[PDB]
Amino acid sequence: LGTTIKLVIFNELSSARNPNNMQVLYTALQHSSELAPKFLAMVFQDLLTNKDDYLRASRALLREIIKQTKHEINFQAFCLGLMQERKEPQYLEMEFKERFVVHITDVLAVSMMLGITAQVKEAGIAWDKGEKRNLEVLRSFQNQIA
Amino acid sequence: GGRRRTDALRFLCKMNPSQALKVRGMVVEECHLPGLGVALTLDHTKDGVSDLVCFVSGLLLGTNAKVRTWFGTFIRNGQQRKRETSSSVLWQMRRQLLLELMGILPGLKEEHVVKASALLRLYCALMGIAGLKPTEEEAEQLLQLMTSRPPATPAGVRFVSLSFCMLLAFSTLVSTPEQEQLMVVWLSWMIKEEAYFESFGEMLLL
Repeated sequence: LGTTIKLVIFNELSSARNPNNMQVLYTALQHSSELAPKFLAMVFQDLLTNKDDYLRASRALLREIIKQTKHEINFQAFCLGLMQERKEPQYLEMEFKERFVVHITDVLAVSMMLGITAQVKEAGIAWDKGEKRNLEVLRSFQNQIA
Repeated sequence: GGRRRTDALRFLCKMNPSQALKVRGMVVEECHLPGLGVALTLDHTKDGVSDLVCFVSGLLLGTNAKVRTWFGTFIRNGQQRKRETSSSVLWQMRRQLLLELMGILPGLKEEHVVKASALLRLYCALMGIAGLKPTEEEAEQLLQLMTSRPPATPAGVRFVSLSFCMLLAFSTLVSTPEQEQLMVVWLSWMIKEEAYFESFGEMLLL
C-alpha cells in the first residue's frame, strides 16, 4: 500500500491515466483487501465530505468494473470496513453530513439499475413458466447484508 | 377493482353483443384493460382464420409501438398469474389459439397453408416480443405444425421458411428426443424436396 500511496501523488497530476490502471486497481482490491482497501476506505471517507459529486462517479466505476470482472467482490473487506474506526478529526469537522447519505442512497439506487434489460423482463415473465431466475444479484446482496 | 370493471364491461357486452367489438376498439384506443379486449374477441368468436389471430397479431405487429409495449406487458404479467388456471383470459386465448392449431393441422391443405403461416407468425410475435413461454402442449402442437408438408406453392415456400426460422429462433421448445427425430426427418424431407420453384432451399443451405 505504501508504494501505491507514494505513486498516487505523481499519478494525480499526470494525465496518462487510462482505464487499465483502474481495472488493475479494482482487481487488486477484489483479490487482496489486506492493504489497498485499508487506504481506499479512508480515501472514500474523505471523498464524501467534498463539495463536488465525486463519490457517485467512483461508486459507478467500481460497480462497472466489478460487474465486468465477473462479480469480483471481496467478502472479507466488509469486516475490515466495519472494524475500521473513523477517529480522525478532519472527518468529524465536516459540516455537510447529509450529503454523504444522499450520495450513498443515489449510488445504491443507480447500482441496482444496472440489471435492467428487456431480456431480464423476459426472464421475469419466464419465472412462473419457463425457468425461475433473475434473482442472483438480490440473493448475493442478502448474503452481503448477512 | 380492475377485475370488477372488466367483469362489468363483459356483462354489458353480453347484454349488447353487437357493440362488443366497438368496446374492444375503445379498449385499444384508450390503451388500457387489454384483458377486456382479449375476452371480448373470445366471446365474439364463441370462416377466415379468426378475429383472435387478426386482433392479437395486429396488436403485436402493428405500426403503433405503444400498443405493442402495452400488450407485451399484458402478456408478461398474465403469464405469472398462477402459471395456469382459467382465472386469466391469457390462458383462455392460449387455449383458443391451440384449438386453431388443431383445426389447421392435418399433408397440409392448399387452403390452410396461409392460415398456418399467419398463425405461425403470430406465435413468433408472442414468444419473441411479448415474452410468452409456451407450455409443453403448446410446443408439441407448434412442432406438429412446422413439420407439416405444404403442397409446393409459393405459400408453401413461405410457410416452410417461417417454420424453419421458428425452429432456428425458438429452438428451446423442442427439448425432447421424439420431437428431435421428427424435426430431423422433416429436415431430410425438406432437403429431398426441390420442386418448390413454383426460395426455401437457399435459406436452408445458407
